[PDB]
Amino acid sequence: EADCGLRPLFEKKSLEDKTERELLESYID
Amino acid sequence: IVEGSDAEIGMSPWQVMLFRKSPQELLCGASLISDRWVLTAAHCLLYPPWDKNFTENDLLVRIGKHSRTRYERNIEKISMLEKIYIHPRYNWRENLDRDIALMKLKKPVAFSDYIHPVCLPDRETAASLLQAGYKGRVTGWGPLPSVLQVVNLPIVERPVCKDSTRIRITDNMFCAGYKPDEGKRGDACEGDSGGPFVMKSPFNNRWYQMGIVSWGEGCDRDGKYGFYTHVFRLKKWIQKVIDQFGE
Ligand SMILES: *[C@@H]1O[C@H](CO)[C@@H](O)[C@H](O)[C@H]1NC(C)=O
Ligand SMILES: [Cl-]
Repeated sequence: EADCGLRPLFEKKSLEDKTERELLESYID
Repeated sequence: IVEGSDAEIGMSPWQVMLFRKSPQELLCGASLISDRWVLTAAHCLLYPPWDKNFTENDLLVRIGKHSRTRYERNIEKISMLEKIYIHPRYNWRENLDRDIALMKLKKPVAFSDYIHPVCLPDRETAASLLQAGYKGRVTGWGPLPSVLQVVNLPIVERPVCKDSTRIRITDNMFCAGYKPDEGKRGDACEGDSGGPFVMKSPFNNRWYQMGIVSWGEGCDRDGKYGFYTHVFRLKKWIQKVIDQFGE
Protein backbone atom coordinates (compact mmCIF):
# COMPACT_ATOMS: atom_id res chain seq x y z
CA GLU A 1 0.00 0.00 0.00
CA ALA A 2 0.80 3.74 -0.41
CA ASP A 3 3.39 4.15 2.41
CA CYS A 4 5.31 0.82 2.14
CA GLY A 5 9.06 0.65 2.56
CA LEU A 6 9.55 4.03 4.27
CA ARG A 7 10.85 3.58 7.84
CA PRO A 8 9.37 5.93 10.49
CA LEU A 9 12.77 6.09 12.27
CA PHE A 10 14.90 6.54 9.15
CA GLU A 11 13.52 7.81 5.78
CA LYS A 12 10.57 9.59 7.47
CA LYS A 13 13.05 11.57 9.63
CA SER A 14 15.70 12.11 6.93
CA LEU A 15 18.07 9.78 8.86
CA GLU A 16 20.46 7.21 7.30
CA ASP A 17 21.11 3.80 8.89
CA LYS A 18 24.76 2.80 9.47
CA THR A 19 25.17 0.63 6.35
CA GLU A 20 22.56 1.61 3.73
CA ARG A 21 25.09 3.72 1.77
CA GLU A 22 27.03 0.50 1.02
CA LEU A 23 23.91 -0.91 -0.60
CA LEU A 24 23.33 2.15 -2.76
CA GLU A 25 27.07 2.45 -3.56
CA SER A 26 26.86 -1.10 -4.96
CA TYR A 27 24.27 -0.06 -7.59
CA ILE A 28 26.13 3.04 -8.85
CA ASP A 29 29.45 1.40 -9.73
CA ILE B 1 23.01 -14.44 10.87
CA VAL B 2 26.76 -15.06 10.97
CA GLU B 3 29.38 -12.26 10.59
CA GLY B 4 26.80 -9.48 10.83
CA SER B 5 26.42 -6.51 13.18
CA ASP B 6 23.65 -5.46 15.61
CA ALA B 7 20.65 -3.83 13.91
CA GLU B 8 19.69 -0.31 14.93
CA ILE B 9 16.25 0.12 16.51
CA GLY B 10 13.55 0.45 13.84
CA MET B 11 15.94 -0.52 11.00
CA SER B 12 13.87 -3.46 9.84
CA PRO B 13 10.32 -2.67 10.99
CA TRP B 14 8.88 -5.29 8.55
CA GLN B 15 10.78 -8.11 10.33
CA VAL B 16 8.52 -10.87 11.62
CA MET B 17 9.36 -13.94 13.68
CA LEU B 18 7.31 -17.13 13.28
CA PHE B 19 6.73 -19.27 16.34
CA ARG B 20 5.20 -22.59 17.07
CA LYS B 21 2.53 -21.74 19.64
CA SER B 22 2.67 -25.03 21.57
CA PRO B 23 5.28 -25.92 22.35
CA GLN B 24 7.05 -22.51 22.03
CA GLU B 25 9.84 -22.50 19.46
CA LEU B 26 11.26 -20.02 16.97
CA LEU B 27 10.72 -21.55 13.50
CA CYS B 28 11.49 -18.96 10.84
CA GLY B 29 11.81 -15.33 9.83
CA ALA B 30 9.09 -13.65 7.77
CA SER B 31 8.07 -10.22 6.58
CA LEU B 32 5.16 -7.78 6.99
CA ILE B 33 3.77 -6.70 3.61
CA SER B 34 0.58 -4.98 4.73
CA ASP B 35 -1.50 -4.59 7.90
CA ARG B 36 -2.89 -8.14 7.44
CA TRP B 37 -0.41 -10.17 5.35
CA VAL B 38 2.90 -11.84 6.20
CA LEU B 39 5.29 -13.32 3.64
CA THR B 40 7.52 -16.33 4.36
CA ALA B 41 9.10 -19.47 2.84
CA ALA B 42 6.82 -22.42 2.16
CA HIS B 43 9.36 -24.87 3.68
CA CYS B 44 8.93 -23.17 7.09
CA LEU B 45 5.30 -24.41 7.10
CA LEU B 46 5.17 -27.46 4.80
CA TYR B 47 7.76 -30.12 4.21
CA PRO B 48 6.13 -33.59 3.83
CA PRO B 49 9.26 -35.77 3.86
CA TRP B 50 9.79 -34.53 7.45
CA ASP B 51 6.05 -34.82 8.22
CA LYS B 52 6.06 -31.02 8.63
CA ASN B 53 2.65 -29.54 7.89
CA PHE B 54 1.75 -26.70 10.25
CA THR B 55 -1.77 -25.29 10.36
CA GLU B 56 -2.82 -21.75 11.37
CA ASN B 57 -3.72 -22.77 14.92
CA ASP B 58 -0.21 -24.17 15.50
CA LEU B 59 1.40 -20.79 14.99
CA LEU B 60 1.95 -17.23 16.22
CA VAL B 61 3.93 -14.30 14.89
CA ARG B 62 5.88 -11.62 16.71
CA ILE B 63 6.32 -8.29 15.05
CA GLY B 64 8.43 -5.23 15.91
CA LYS B 65 11.00 -7.20 17.87
CA HIS B 66 14.53 -5.91 18.44
CA SER B 67 15.64 -8.17 21.27
CA ARG B 68 15.37 -11.95 21.35
CA THR B 69 15.34 -12.77 25.03
CA ARG B 70 12.49 -10.53 26.18
CA TYR B 71 8.85 -9.71 25.55
CA GLU B 72 9.27 -6.13 24.35
CA ARG B 73 6.32 -4.40 26.01
CA ASN B 74 5.06 -1.35 24.08
CA ILE B 75 7.27 -2.19 21.06
CA GLU B 76 6.51 -5.81 20.11
CA LYS B 77 3.15 -7.17 18.87
CA ILE B 78 1.94 -10.77 18.98
CA SER B 79 -0.64 -12.00 16.41
CA MET B 80 -2.49 -15.24 15.70
CA LEU B 81 -3.19 -16.41 12.15
CA GLU B 82 -6.47 -16.86 10.28
CA LYS B 83 -5.11 -18.79 7.29
CA ILE B 84 -1.95 -20.08 5.65
CA TYR B 85 -1.57 -20.09 1.84
CA ILE B 86 1.20 -22.09 0.17
CA HIS B 87 2.15 -21.76 -3.52
CA PRO B 88 0.32 -24.65 -5.37
CA ARG B 89 3.46 -25.45 -7.42
CA TYR B 90 5.88 -25.31 -4.49
CA ASN B 91 8.26 -28.14 -5.37
CA TRP B 92 9.19 -29.67 -2.01
CA ARG B 93 10.13 -32.99 -3.65
CA GLU B 94 13.08 -31.78 -5.75
CA ASN B 95 14.65 -28.33 -5.24
CA LEU B 96 12.25 -26.12 -3.21
CA ASP B 97 11.20 -24.29 -6.38
CA ARG B 98 8.63 -21.55 -5.57
CA ASP B 99 9.46 -21.62 -1.86
CA ILE B 100 6.81 -19.07 -0.87
CA ALA B 101 3.88 -18.79 1.53
CA LEU B 102 1.51 -16.10 2.77
CA MET B 103 -0.05 -15.86 6.18
CA LYS B 104 -3.21 -13.91 6.91
CA LEU B 105 -3.25 -12.36 10.41
CA LYS B 106 -6.42 -12.88 12.51
CA LYS B 107 -6.73 -9.10 12.87
CA PRO B 108 -4.97 -6.17 11.15
CA VAL B 109 -1.98 -4.77 13.06
CA ALA B 110 -1.40 -1.05 13.82
CA PHE B 111 1.75 0.51 12.35
CA SER B 112 4.23 2.29 14.64
CA ASP B 113 7.85 3.43 14.72
CA TYR B 114 8.75 -0.29 14.96
CA ILE B 115 6.12 -1.91 12.75
CA HIS B 116 5.79 -0.93 9.10
CA PRO B 117 5.40 -2.95 5.88
CA VAL B 118 8.07 -3.49 3.18
CA CYS B 119 7.28 -2.95 -0.51
CA LEU B 120 7.01 -5.71 -3.05
CA PRO B 121 8.86 -5.11 -6.36
CA ASP B 122 7.28 -4.09 -9.63
CA ARG B 123 8.80 -5.19 -12.97
CA GLU B 124 11.01 -2.12 -13.45
CA THR B 125 12.47 -2.34 -9.91
CA ALA B 126 13.21 -6.06 -10.23
CA ALA B 127 14.94 -5.63 -13.59
CA SER B 128 17.00 -2.67 -12.39
CA LEU B 129 18.17 -4.03 -9.04
CA LEU B 130 18.52 -7.82 -9.51
CA GLN B 131 22.07 -7.69 -10.93
CA ALA B 132 25.31 -9.43 -9.93
CA GLY B 133 27.34 -7.31 -7.55
CA TYR B 134 24.32 -5.36 -6.25
CA LYS B 135 23.88 -5.73 -2.50
CA GLY B 136 20.74 -6.51 -0.51
CA ARG B 137 20.26 -6.98 3.24
CA VAL B 138 19.11 -9.89 5.38
CA THR B 139 18.16 -9.68 9.06
CA GLY B 140 17.68 -12.32 11.75
CA TRP B 141 19.08 -13.63 15.04
CA GLY B 142 22.67 -14.67 15.84
CA PRO B 143 24.06 -18.19 16.62
CA LEU B 144 23.34 -20.23 19.81
CA PRO B 145 22.98 -13.02 20.39
CA SER B 146 20.07 -11.21 22.09
CA VAL B 147 19.82 -8.40 19.48
CA LEU B 148 18.68 -8.49 15.84
CA GLN B 149 21.56 -8.95 13.40
CA VAL B 150 21.97 -7.48 9.93
CA VAL B 151 24.24 -8.37 7.00
CA ASN B 152 24.59 -6.89 3.49
CA LEU B 153 25.32 -9.41 0.69
CA PRO B 154 25.91 -8.99 -3.02
CA ILE B 155 23.85 -10.85 -5.60
CA VAL B 156 25.89 -13.59 -7.30
CA GLU B 157 26.36 -14.27 -11.01
CA ARG B 158 23.94 -16.99 -12.15
CA PRO B 159 26.58 -19.34 -13.65
CA VAL B 160 28.51 -19.05 -10.36
CA CYS B 161 25.31 -19.83 -8.37
CA LYS B 162 24.59 -22.93 -10.51
CA ASP B 163 28.20 -24.05 -10.33
CA SER B 164 28.16 -24.12 -6.48
CA THR B 165 25.50 -26.85 -6.05
CA ARG B 166 24.24 -30.15 -7.51
CA ILE B 167 20.64 -28.96 -7.05
CA ARG B 168 18.70 -27.91 -10.14
CA ILE B 169 18.21 -24.17 -9.71
CA THR B 170 15.42 -22.27 -11.52
CA ASP B 171 14.59 -18.70 -12.57
CA ASN B 172 12.57 -18.56 -9.30
CA MET B 173 15.79 -18.47 -7.26
CA PHE B 174 18.80 -16.22 -7.02
CA CYS B 175 21.85 -16.51 -4.81
CA ALA B 176 23.79 -13.96 -2.78
CA GLY B 177 26.98 -13.90 -0.69
CA TYR B 178 30.62 -12.91 -0.97
CA LYS B 179 33.00 -15.01 -3.06
CA PRO B 180 36.17 -16.27 -1.38
CA ASP B 181 39.02 -13.70 -1.47
CA GLU B 182 36.55 -10.78 -1.56
CA GLY B 183 37.63 -10.40 2.10
CA LYS B 184 34.21 -9.55 3.60
CA ARG B 185 32.04 -12.41 4.93
CA GLY B 186 28.43 -12.86 6.12
CA ASP B 187 25.45 -15.19 5.62
CA ALA B 188 21.92 -16.13 6.59
CA CYS B 189 21.65 -19.27 8.74
CA GLU B 190 18.98 -21.85 9.56
CA GLY B 191 16.61 -19.76 11.74
CA ASP B 192 16.83 -16.81 9.32
CA SER B 193 14.98 -18.96 6.78
CA GLY B 194 11.75 -17.34 5.57
CA GLY B 195 13.18 -13.89 6.31
CA PRO B 196 13.43 -11.01 3.77
CA PHE B 197 16.32 -10.02 1.47
CA VAL B 198 15.66 -6.30 1.04
CA MET B 199 17.03 -3.65 -1.32
CA LYS B 200 16.64 0.14 -1.12
CA SER B 201 15.42 1.59 -4.38
CA PRO B 202 17.50 4.47 -5.80
CA PHE B 203 14.41 5.64 -7.79
CA ASN B 204 12.04 6.33 -4.86
CA ASN B 205 14.16 5.41 -1.78
CA ARG B 206 11.70 2.79 -0.56
CA TRP B 207 12.77 -0.64 0.67
CA TYR B 208 11.73 -3.57 -1.49
CA GLN B 209 11.70 -7.24 -0.60
CA MET B 210 13.44 -8.93 -3.53
CA GLY B 211 14.07 -12.28 -1.90
CA ILE B 212 13.04 -14.77 0.75
CA VAL B 213 15.81 -16.78 2.48
CA SER B 214 15.23 -20.25 1.05
CA TRP B 215 18.11 -22.74 1.38
CA GLY B 216 21.90 -23.12 1.25
CA GLU B 217 24.83 -25.35 2.13
CA GLY B 218 25.71 -24.91 5.81
CA CYS B 219 26.70 -21.42 7.00
CA ASP B 220 29.12 -18.81 5.63
CA ARG B 221 31.38 -21.48 4.10
CA ASP B 222 33.82 -20.39 1.41
CA GLY B 223 32.46 -20.84 -2.11
CA LYS B 224 28.90 -21.54 -0.96
CA TYR B 225 26.00 -19.12 -1.36
CA GLY B 226 22.58 -18.77 0.21
CA PHE B 227 19.64 -19.22 -2.19
CA TYR B 228 16.64 -16.95 -2.18
CA THR B 229 13.13 -17.11 -3.53
CA HIS B 230 12.73 -14.60 -6.36
CA VAL B 231 9.77 -12.59 -5.03
CA PHE B 232 8.97 -10.67 -8.27
CA ARG B 233 8.74 -13.91 -10.35
CA LEU B 234 6.00 -15.02 -7.97
CA LYS B 235 4.14 -11.70 -7.57
CA LYS B 236 1.18 -12.84 -9.71
CA TRP B 237 0.33 -15.52 -7.15
CA ILE B 238 1.02 -13.11 -4.23
CA GLN B 239 -1.38 -10.51 -5.69
CA LYS B 240 -3.96 -13.17 -6.51
CA VAL B 241 -4.03 -14.52 -2.90
CA ILE B 242 -4.09 -11.07 -1.28
CA ASP B 243 -6.89 -10.00 -3.65
CA GLN B 244 -8.95 -13.24 -3.45
CA PHE B 245 -8.79 -13.89 0.31
CA GLY B 246 -8.20 -11.17 2.93
CA GLU B 247 -11.72 -10.18 3.95
C1 LIG C 1 -1.20 -31.16 5.10
O1 LIG C 1 -2.35 -31.09 5.94
C2 LIG C 1 -3.64 -31.18 5.35
C3 LIG C 1 -4.64 -31.36 6.48
O2 LIG C 1 -4.86 -30.14 7.17
C4 LIG C 1 -3.75 -32.39 4.41
O3 LIG C 1 -4.99 -32.41 3.73
C5 LIG C 1 -2.59 -32.42 3.42
O4 LIG C 1 -2.66 -33.59 2.63
C6 LIG C 1 -1.26 -32.39 4.18
N1 LIG C 1 -0.17 -32.46 3.20
C7 LIG C 1 0.96 -33.17 3.30
C8 LIG C 1 1.24 -33.99 4.53
O5 LIG C 1 1.80 -33.15 2.40
CL1 LIG D 1 3.31 -17.29 -9.86
